[PDB]
Amino acid sequence: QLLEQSPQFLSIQEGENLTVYCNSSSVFSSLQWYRQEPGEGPVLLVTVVTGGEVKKLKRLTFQFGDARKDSSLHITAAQPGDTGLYLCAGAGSQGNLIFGKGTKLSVKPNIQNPDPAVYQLRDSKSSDKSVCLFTDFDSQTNVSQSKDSDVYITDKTVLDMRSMDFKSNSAVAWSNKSDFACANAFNNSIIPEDTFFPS
Amino acid sequence: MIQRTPKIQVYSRHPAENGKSNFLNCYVSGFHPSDIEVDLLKNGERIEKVEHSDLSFSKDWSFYLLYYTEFTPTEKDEYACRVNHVTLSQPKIVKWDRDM
Amino acid sequence: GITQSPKYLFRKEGQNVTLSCEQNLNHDAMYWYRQDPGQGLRLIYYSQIVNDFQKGDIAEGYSVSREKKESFPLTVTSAQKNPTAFYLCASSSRASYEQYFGPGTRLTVTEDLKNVFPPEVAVFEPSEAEISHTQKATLVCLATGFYPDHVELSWWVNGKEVHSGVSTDPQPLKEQPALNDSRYSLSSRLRVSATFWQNPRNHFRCQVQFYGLSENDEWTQDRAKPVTQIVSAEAWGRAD
Amino acid sequence: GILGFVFTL
Amino acid sequence: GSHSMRYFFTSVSRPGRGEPRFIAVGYVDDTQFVRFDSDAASQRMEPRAPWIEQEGPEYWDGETRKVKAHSQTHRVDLGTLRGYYNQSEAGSHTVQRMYGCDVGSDWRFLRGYHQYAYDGKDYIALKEDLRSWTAADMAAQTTKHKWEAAHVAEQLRAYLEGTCVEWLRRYLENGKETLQRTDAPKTHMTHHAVSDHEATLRCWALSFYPAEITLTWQRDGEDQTQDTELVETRPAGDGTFQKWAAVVVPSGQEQRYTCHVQHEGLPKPLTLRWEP
Repeated sequence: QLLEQSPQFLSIQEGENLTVYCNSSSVFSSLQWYRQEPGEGPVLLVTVVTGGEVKKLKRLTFQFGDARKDSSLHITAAQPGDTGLYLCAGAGSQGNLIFGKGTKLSVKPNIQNPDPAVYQLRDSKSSDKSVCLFTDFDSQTNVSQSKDSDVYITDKTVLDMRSMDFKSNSAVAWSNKSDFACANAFNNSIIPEDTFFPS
Repeated sequence: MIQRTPKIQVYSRHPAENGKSNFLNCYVSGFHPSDIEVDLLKNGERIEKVEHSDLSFSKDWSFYLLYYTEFTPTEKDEYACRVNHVTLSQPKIVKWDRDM
Repeated sequence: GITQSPKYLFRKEGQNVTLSCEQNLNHDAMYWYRQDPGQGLRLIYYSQIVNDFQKGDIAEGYSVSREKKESFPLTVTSAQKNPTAFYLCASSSRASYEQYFGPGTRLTVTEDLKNVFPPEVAVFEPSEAEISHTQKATLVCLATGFYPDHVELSWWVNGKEVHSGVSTDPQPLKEQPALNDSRYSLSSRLRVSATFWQNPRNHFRCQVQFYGLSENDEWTQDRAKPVTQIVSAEAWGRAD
Repeated sequence: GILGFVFTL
Repeated sequence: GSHSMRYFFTSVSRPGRGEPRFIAVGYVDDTQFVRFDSDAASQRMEPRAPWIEQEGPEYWDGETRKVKAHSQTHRVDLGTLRGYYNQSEAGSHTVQRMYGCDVGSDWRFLRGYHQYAYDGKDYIALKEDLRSWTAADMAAQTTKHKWEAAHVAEQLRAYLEGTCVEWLRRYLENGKETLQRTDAPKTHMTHHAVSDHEATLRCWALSFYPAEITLTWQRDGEDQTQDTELVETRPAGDGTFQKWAAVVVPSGQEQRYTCHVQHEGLPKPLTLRWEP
């Protein structure tokens, strides 16, 4: 027995509708779906049994193929709480579950007014010492990693100001190196031509 | 609790002929529980080279077994099966009838 | 429910260690999996019924037992030279039916206990340029120099924990990538309004819980022993 | 060949 | 003609403290081909026919592993049933289990089975639709509600219709020199007097394969069950079977009676009588 999942990766926008796939050559008597965040226990979402059955949970809609050889998972108006690894599994003849290798989903916020900028922040309880902050760019901008082993660049993360109803991407870079300037920190990535670099 | 006494039959593998090697069998069947004692006897005495089949059951759940030994029939020799079970008050003898 | 403890475990190379798994769900079957970073689940060993177990797909250098319905312990022996991983236990009512997973355990195996280090923690204040350009103010926390990467970061405003306006990096960075047991760095951001940051009555704090050495372990070094401990840094609002 | 999965009454 | 595969499991408890015993046997039609016994030395599934001996070590290791799992399941089941029925730990109790498949002349799926007994009597059975259960009483209703919620019937139906039928076709080809054979009975008649108005005739069938046979008495017209004593088909021990049918008739009319033999090894059904 073998289950194959497709696509391996999907990265889309807040409010999009999407479908992900699970396939076999052989028939399963019961099939499950799970959602996992990294460093955490997978959460069981559904068990399906009857060929052709449809089930709904929250924003999710699950379908079992009529011959019982495949299943699909559909999200309506996807939201950043849907981000994660989605795994299908089925009853095995030797007393276990057969697992697929998964589909990893990211759902991205819509940035209504992008304002790409790099700023410098000072250490609070210290002289010297500082970080560089690339913030307010759109969700299609790629942040590369450094050509230097002496410079540290993070991936981007998303932050949510819930009472003001506002979201933003940011990356962080720092170094001990003595010539290091926020002006040249992000030189390795494709960066917006109109990025604000304070005078 | 549903108990059942064994059916008992004694016979030979091939038609009996005098001085020709052969096998003596005791078929026990239709009994419950499975605990059962079976001896084959020659002129009233236990035969000590007896084998049996693996424990199996019928459509209706009752048990069956085949006990057997190699033998050579003669004119004066008498043969039998001796059986005990939880449903019997004392063991029970059935005799080999050579037209059978 | 189904429980694993502890959340984080840490050992020297060559040391046999046993991981716990208990459930009072009344289930007959139990399963163990290992998972590497950005990878899928891999079946190690399983048990369809009390007093019986059987091998999964990657069983070499591990063992199990099942003397009781409630419990299914896993021993990582001087296994393969691949023991560092995320370990997950699961249970089902009968074998082949839907599984319920425990919360998980992170195990890290080290070359040497002299490689263990606690984090240092620093807060960086919001730039002036951001404030006038956006009327917003982003603080950044850095935790650096820790091994193993077994940490939990939180932000505190006026004595209370916050989750609004926060994002923490999903994974740490290795400081020396060429080195097998490299130390790690991690960043977080907190973003407030400019009027909130300019209030000198507002107090902000970055806190990191580290999991490190025990009272069992020796320490014969000249530096303080890298035990489980909390490390903080703070700031107060500033007017203009 | 016999069943590869088992279950209690 | 038609063919079948069956497995039979017996599990028995003892007083105390004393450990329970477990036996499993397997059959293709009427020919036993494997066994397992918890009281025996090997602790392995073992061969009982010469054609199964041509399976290699992967086959033997997999049957052994699967049967030990079976055996620990029914160990738990014995304690569960003594709880459902409010019994004590001083007695001896019995659970039995049978499952398997039938095929036709074409060697294609025909029927499937999976059922249990406790202390002699029916406990729970899968129906012929392979979708629903028959529970015999209040305790077995608890077993039914538990197997419905965990979807046991759906996984069993896949085995019985597919896997089971594939093992059987493989065994029929490998065992062709003996499994495919059909042996016609060698027949005869015996006569003993009891008194002066009645005497016993007895119709004999020997050395046939398979076990399935019909022996019926008639006089002028058709069937009668008046002292029509018949004994259960019994094994000869060399892989063939034997049977007899006997009636006690009014002495003098010992020529109006005819014995009838129906077997699939016979080109044409047999009618025979006693000659003076």
